[PDB]
Amino acid sequence: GSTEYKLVVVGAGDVGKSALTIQLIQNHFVDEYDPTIEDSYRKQVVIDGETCLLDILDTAGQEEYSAMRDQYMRTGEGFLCVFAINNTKSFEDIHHYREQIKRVKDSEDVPMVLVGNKCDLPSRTVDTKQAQDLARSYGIPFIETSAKTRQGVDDAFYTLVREIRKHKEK
Ligand SMILES: C=C1CN2CCC[C@@]2(COc2nc(N3CCN(C(=O)/C=C/c4cc(CN(C)C)c(C)cn4)C[C@@H]3C)c3cc(Cl)c(-c4nc(N)cc(C)c4C(F)(F)F)c(F)c3n2)C1
Ligand SMILES: Nc1nc2c(ncn2[C@@H]2O[C@H](COP(=O)(O)OP(=O)(O)O)[C@@H](O)[C@H]2O)c(=O)[nH]1
Ligand SMILES: [Mg+2]
Repeated sequence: GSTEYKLVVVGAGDVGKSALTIQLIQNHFVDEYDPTIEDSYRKQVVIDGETCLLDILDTAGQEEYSAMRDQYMRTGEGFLCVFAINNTKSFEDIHHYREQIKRVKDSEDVPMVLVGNKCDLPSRTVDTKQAQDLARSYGIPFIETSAKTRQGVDDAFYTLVREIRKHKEK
């Protein structure tokens, strides 16, 4: 059978969670996606020879800390922590997402990838070194992406799958 990987895309509003997801799923860049639509999308993919079923949760809606919401988010096996490279606030929010994920997974060792999205844009306010340094602080990979050009998109999600595989071998 296919191994299913439950991947969760998190990050501040407008960083490109939906656009990254749709690029992975539909191979198309979406200029506009309703920011209140949270949905899960599936795609069968081959990663390192293995046929995988990716289940991608594109998070949306008001932040909510309830048992129900935590229970749901806790089903994620790996998390893309997305900021936009032209939005310093979205970068400064990353530790909040990291902290919430560690909380609901009750683990310091959750499969995670730091994603700096919108690298196609000229107006970057978060330089690569600071983002690499934050990923190093967390012990996780850092991948620069563009949902618009597809730069890094496969790498971001596939790296997350490889992280989950490695974690499950403990
Ligand atoms: C430091 C902080 C704490 N918050 C207070 C200040 C802000 C902050 C948010 O903080 C914050 N915002 C979350 N929003 C709201 C904002 N977004 C959006 O795309 C909304 C975009 C948007 C865009 C537009 C259009 N524009 C152009 C304007 C409009 C009109 C409206 N909306 C992302 C996500 C759904 C959020 C979502 C989730 Cl699921 C979780 C979460 N909850 C759990 N229970 C457990 C876990 C393990 C998580 C985690 F996995 F995700 F981690 C959080 F933790 C979250 N925290 C960041
Ligand atoms: N130029 C560029 N724009 C992007 C990229 N990713 C997302 N966007 C745009 O940023 C806006 C918000 O993207 P969206 O996926 O809705 O962000 P979300 O709130 O995190 O789901 C939309 O206009 C997208 O077209 C990217 O890699 N490059
Ligand atoms: Mg969205």
